[PDB]
Formats: sequence, structure tokens, C-alpha cells
Amino acid sequence: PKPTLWAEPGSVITQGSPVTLRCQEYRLYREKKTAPWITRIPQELVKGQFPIPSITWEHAGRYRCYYGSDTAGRSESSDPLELVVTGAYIKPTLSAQPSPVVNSGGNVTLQCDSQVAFDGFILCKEGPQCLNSQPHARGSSRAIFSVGPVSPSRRWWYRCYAYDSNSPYEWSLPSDLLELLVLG
Amino acid sequence: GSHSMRYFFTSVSRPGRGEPRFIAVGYVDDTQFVRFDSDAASQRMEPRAPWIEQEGPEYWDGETRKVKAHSQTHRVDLGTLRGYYNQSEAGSHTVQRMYGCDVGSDWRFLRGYHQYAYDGKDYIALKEDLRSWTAADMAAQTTKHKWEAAHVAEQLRAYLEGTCVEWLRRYLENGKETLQRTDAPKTHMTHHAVSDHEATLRCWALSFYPAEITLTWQRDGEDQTQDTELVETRPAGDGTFQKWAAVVVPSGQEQRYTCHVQHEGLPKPLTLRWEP
Amino acid sequence: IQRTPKIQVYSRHPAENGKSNFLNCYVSGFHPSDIEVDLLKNGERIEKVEHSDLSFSKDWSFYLLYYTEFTPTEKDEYACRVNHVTLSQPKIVKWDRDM
Amino acid sequence: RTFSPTYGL
Repeated sequence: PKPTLWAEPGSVITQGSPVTLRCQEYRLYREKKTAPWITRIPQELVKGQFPIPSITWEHAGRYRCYYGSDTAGRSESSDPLELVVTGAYIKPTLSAQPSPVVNSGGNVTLQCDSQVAFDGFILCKEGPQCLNSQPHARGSSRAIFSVGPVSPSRRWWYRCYAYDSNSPYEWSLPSDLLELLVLG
Repeated sequence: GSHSMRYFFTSVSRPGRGEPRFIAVGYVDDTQFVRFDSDAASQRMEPRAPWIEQEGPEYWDGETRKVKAHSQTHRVDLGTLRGYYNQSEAGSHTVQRMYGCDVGSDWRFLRGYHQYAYDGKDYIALKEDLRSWTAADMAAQTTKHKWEAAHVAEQLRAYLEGTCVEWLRRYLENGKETLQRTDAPKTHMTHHAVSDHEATLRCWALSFYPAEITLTWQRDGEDQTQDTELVETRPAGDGTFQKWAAVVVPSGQEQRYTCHVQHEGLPKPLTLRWEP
Repeated sequence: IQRTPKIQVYSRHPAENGKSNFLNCYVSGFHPSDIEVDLLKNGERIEKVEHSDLSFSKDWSFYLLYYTEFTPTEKDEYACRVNHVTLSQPKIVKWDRDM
Repeated sequence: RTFSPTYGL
């Protein structure tokens, strides 16, 4: 009977913040590489709680949960939880080109610049729904996102993150908030 | 086989805290033999291999002279480059330089090179003819024209094909035991459970020299290129190197996998079978 | 353009509890060259750690080996702590005998 | 042996 794996408050957590993986005899593991922090948790919580006092790069990755042991046994593997740690690197800067002032119905081009060499970029709306992108050219450390059409009815507030594609769960501290000023 | 001598120079400005930190190191192949650090009390080019300690007081006086002269040159280059890119005085900046000579199997000159960087990016490179320059950007084309008119490449060529290879050969002979002989990789495999249906097979190569090596995982003879995690080859600290390659496999299928090791020190390429 | 360091923490020789060895922290691929690297023992800075002479790779990024003599045990937790301008705060990487 | 001549950028 296939269980469900979630995190609280969520699955994208800043360095040094608390997070608890929950699923509903449990067994939590991480894909591709073992996660020792799981083994140092008391059994009182195991049966379905896995708390992390302050997250770091060590915790980042793709986890699945299940129960039983092939002769009990084997509840189907849960859907993957992708536990992302942000704030590992210095922040990029986000800018609106040509301007953060946009006419209603218009589109605008967002530009995320990391002064640190990274090949992975993420744009998040508020303030979260996030889009992913390679750099705008070969080895540039700059991504370009197209956004809109915009409307004065709603907020259009963004931040961007940078990361290394060999470590896609470890992100740099978000940019400052960029607000679009939409003119009706 | 082939051999090389290379000298690496780094100069780092330190705003408000006196002169730039200058550091130079010399290598033959993957073995370091000299160094200079401007912050050391010594104030001299120092030996960093046993075979270079055969050189007398004149070597150490002259190399200390020359590397100090280069220190001074790159100190000025920092100021020059700061002007060329209209940068402020707040930040630290870095000039780097590399040059040296490759000899082929025969021990006769094969290649020469001579390049700079500024703040990480390429700046100017001597092209492979040893007679023209590749400017990376425009500002470097200034440097290109001056050095072309002053005949900088020529003399560079005379060192590259002269003193460079000739002293490489002397070092090769003087450090024979270290530089002409190899350490074969010591190899083994480890196994780590990820889950009840997946496991990591890791293939190790240790205590090898030189650094150049290829580690690959196969499944039933097929290369598993896309799924192999390779770490960067790393120094052990005793003149030898280390590397591993890993693959996640289904539990119960490990015997399908073989590790393959190519290295100069091995008479023939090595096949490691998880289950012989 | 700056570059954040890759960090590997490892032993010179295969780890054996009791057999003295060298604990290595190799930082590579970084830029600029200034970097703070400490080897830790149960979260405590080790004194008199040595390092190689600053050098660099094809792409001009730097590498350094930091190292100290050590004796692995069952109980003692070894780590390498790295700080650099590309990082928010110090990154701690624990010594894993497997990697 | 290092290269003897000077010549800045």
C-alpha cells in the first residue's frame, strides 16, 4: 500500500533552518547516495517522522520512503521528495530588460546574473512557482527568462537562484526581490 | 614517454595591506620541484624535491634573483591591468602566468606555451608557432603589438627550445627514480547499499603516478558512461594520486559489472570483475 | 568571474583504526585564490595543519591540498571546513572513509 | 630554470 512522503514546512529550505520529513515499520533512504543522518534518529519518531534541526548541504537530495522488507513486505516506493537546500552560495542579481516598468498585456525579459560560475538557473514567482534554465550562452553564468503577458490586477514578483547541475539540490541564496511595475 | 616542465605564477593584490602576494611553483610532469612565496621569511626560491637539492648555491641565488624580478613585473602588471579595465581600488585582483616546454618520446622539443590570465579569464597566449600571439580580448592586443615590436616571442622561443628542454633533460636524469619510473595503480572495489533494490559499486585506483588515468564501469561488456560518477583525480600528498568511479546498480546484478583501468604504469589495461 | 571550490576529504592511505595516516582536504576549481581551510576533529580546529604551494589548472582555477597526520578511530569525527568569497558561510564536509 | 627576461603587459 503506497505511502506518501512530504516535508514541513516545505521541501525548499534555507541553510540553518529546521525541516521534518514525514511519511505515512518505515524506512527512509536517499537516491544515488546514502544519507547517514537518517540512521542517527530515534525509533520513537521512526513510527513516521524524520526531523532535521538545521539543514545543510549534507541533507540535500532525492528521497523515497517505504515499509516492509521483501518478505512482509514491500509497500510500493513512495513518490520522490526533492529536498533542496538554498543559501549555500552568494546571491545572484535579477534584472528586468529593458525595464521593470511594463505595459499591461506586455511581456518582459528577466535576467539572472551570478558572479560565480554556475550552469544552472532558477526563476521563482513570489516573493513559490519556479522555472529552470541553462545559461543564455556557452559558459556565460547568465540566464534569461521570458515572462508575461502581465496585468495590473496581480503581483509579478520574482527572485532567482543559481546552482551547479552536478549538485542540483544545492542552490545559492536567492536574489533580491524584483517587482514588475505594471502600467494600466 | 612524453615529458614537460611548467612554471606557474600568481600575483594577488591586497588593497590597504601592502604589496601583492606573489607565489611561483615549478613542475616537471606531475612532480613539484621549486617554489617561491613572497610572504615567507626565506625570501628565496626553495627546493621541493630531493633531486633539485643537488643544485649548488649558484642555482639558488640566480633563481631567487629571477623570480624576484618576475614578482616585481607582475606587481606592475596588476596596476596596469586595473587601469585597462577601469576598475576601482576597493577590490582584490589576480594576475596569473604559465609557461613551459614539452618533449616527446625522443626527449627532443615537441611544444612550448606561454599564457597570462587576469581575474580568472584568459588574457594573452603565445600561439603554437612561438612567433605570434593570440590576444583573448582587445586590451590584450595592446600587449600583442608592443611584444611583437620588441621581439618578445623570439627570445621566448630561444628559452622554450633551449634552456627549457635542456634543463628538463638534466632534471629528468637527476631525478630519474622519481620522474622516469611509474607507480602502478593499486585497485579494488567496494559495495554500498542505497536501498533494498539498489547499491553503489565503487572502483578505486590508489598510489599511482603519473596522474593520467581512465576508470570505467561496464555492464555485460557495455560501457555505462552516462551513469558513472567520477571524482576528480586527487593528490595523496606522497607524490602519488587517487581516483574512483562509481555506479548505482540493481541489487542482485553486481556480477554483471566490471571496472576497467588504463594507466601508463600498467603493462596492459586492467579488467576488475566484481564477481570473478 | 569567480568559482566556488570543489572539496574532497580523504586519507592518504586506506583507513585502518589505529594505523597513523594523513587526513587530506583537497580544494580545487576555485577563484580567486584566497581561501580558509581548517581540518576539524569532533568540531574542534586542528593546530599546525600544513598545505601545498598555490598552483592552478588549465582553466586558471586554483588547487590546494591541506593535510595533517592523524590516527582514525571508531569514535572520532573528522571534517574539513572551507570558506571562500563564493560561499555564504563556512561549508563543513565530513570525512567519509568510503567517499 | 625559469626564463630570465622581464617585459610587462
